[PDB]
Amino acid sequence: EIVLTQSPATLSLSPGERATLSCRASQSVSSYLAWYQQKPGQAPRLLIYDASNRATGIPARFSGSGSGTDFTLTISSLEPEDFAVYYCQQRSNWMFPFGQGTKLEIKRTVAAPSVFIFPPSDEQLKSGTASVVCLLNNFYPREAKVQWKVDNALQSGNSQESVTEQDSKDSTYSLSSTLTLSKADYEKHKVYACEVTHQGLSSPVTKSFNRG
Amino acid sequence: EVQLVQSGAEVKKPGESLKISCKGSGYSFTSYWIGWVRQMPGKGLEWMGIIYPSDSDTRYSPSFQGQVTISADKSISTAYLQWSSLKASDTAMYYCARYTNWDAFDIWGQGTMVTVSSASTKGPSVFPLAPSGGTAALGCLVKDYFPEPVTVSWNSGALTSGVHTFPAVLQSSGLYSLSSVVTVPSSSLGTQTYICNVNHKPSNTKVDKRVEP
Amino acid sequence: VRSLNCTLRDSQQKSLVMSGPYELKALHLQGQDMEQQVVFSMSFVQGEESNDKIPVALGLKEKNLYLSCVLKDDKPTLQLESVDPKNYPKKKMEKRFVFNKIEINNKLEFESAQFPNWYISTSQAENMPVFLGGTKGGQDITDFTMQFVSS
Repeated sequence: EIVLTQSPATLSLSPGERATLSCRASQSVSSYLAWYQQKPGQAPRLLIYDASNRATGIPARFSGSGSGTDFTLTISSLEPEDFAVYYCQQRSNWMFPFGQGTKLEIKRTVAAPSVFIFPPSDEQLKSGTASVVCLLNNFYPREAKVQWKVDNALQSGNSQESVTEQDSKDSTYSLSSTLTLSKADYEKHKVYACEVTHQGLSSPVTKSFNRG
Repeated sequence: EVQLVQSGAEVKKPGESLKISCKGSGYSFTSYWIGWVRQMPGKGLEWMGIIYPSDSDTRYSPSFQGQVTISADKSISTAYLQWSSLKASDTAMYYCARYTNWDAFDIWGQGTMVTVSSASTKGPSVFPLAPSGGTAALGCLVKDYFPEPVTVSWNSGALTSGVHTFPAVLQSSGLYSLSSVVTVPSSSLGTQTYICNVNHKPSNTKVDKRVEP
Repeated sequence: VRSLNCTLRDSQQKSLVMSGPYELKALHLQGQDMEQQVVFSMSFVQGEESNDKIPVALGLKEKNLYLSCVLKDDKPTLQLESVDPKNYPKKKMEKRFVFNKIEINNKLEFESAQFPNWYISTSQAENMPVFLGGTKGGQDITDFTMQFVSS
């Protein structure tokens, strides 16, 4: 039935700052609009009901306003627990559409990652596989390019990355990139290198090792 | 305290039937509508359907009509969501929530994770990420396990500062893999013993791996 | 307490349906689509009673949901309210649930007992909410007919 459009997709701000989130309905309906907060790893919870009423136990810094099709959620001064995903919802007869959500992320000063490379263990090699792990630790912003080089040749398709959620104490991210090779392919080459490009580094940084 | 408590995480194979539950407490369950909401990994919330427990009056979203069955046993304050034939695309967190005359879901269940995959259960293989500035990094690679989750602690939970346990990544094989790392003073490598404790409840596997330089 | 199962239609023969879980809407239904209409359990409750004014409560049949009148945004408003099934229906219903069923010619009006001269109303337009209106005889419709349903 109706569509709810939220903006921005990601709102980056610091604790102490004012946040304004938007939700726009494709059509105007008579049902009451609600806002939900979903903290990382937790279930959603009701924040605001009928566009401007705080749900039970919701702090005063949260307020809501709007009418017709345009709705707004405001946090007067952000607290670290407020960095979460926010969704709007408004019933359309018997259908219940949700907005696509807005992620509220902590903006902090730029921090270059500490880069470490780990060769495969001899125990893993014995089983016929070699996993080479590259660690990018405590960096900000989240955007980072990690390129694998084996004997100075660029690799593609043979690696996978994983990124942590923003740290609760220092607001940085950490990232792992794992290159997987067979034991035979691993022993055919000598130099294994992980090259990192990030805003905090003046030039890309490489961590490498010579097999054995 | 008003609350909704859901049944535990499920791991199934495509084609299998499944029924998950949502138990109400601290209020008259019979008197409020209960909704079901799906959240696929990394995606937003999608309403599936709603039921009035008093007379089991049920309404479904057109995207879920005929694909799932919502039911309720008001005698034990429980609402259910069931599939006769699971798909791999049904892999999602499912929430139940109480709907009120304020047109809002005021109380939510904790969620039930449903993982649908043709893979069978398997404990991880744990390998060291050996330590090679004043700071050194070390860790454990927890590879080829199924299903989620694994927990990783360091030195039986006594080492927590500087620990990062990455979210698992599903490999092409249908098995998961992750690393858990910790940064420590490089001067402590000769003094301190570092052991990662890996627990995989689905396979009752518990591995303590000593990571040496 | 004595109760009767029934349906209501406004004077333009619009039927009442559940719009969502806590609101009703009025629309022209005929044939098989009439099965969508809401069935009420009308209870005969305690209250000031006159010859053409009878106090009633309007619950949804087999549901612990009742129509009630409350101030919302400083305005008398009609809502559907959840109640504890152990305690309802009862003869001594709280005033927010009481309506004075009034006979007007061959029709019925339902005045809020809490808010004098506020009535259960429908709009002339299709698919609009049932609401509480402070006018009777304007564009908004305040008169209905009642159809009896089997026990």
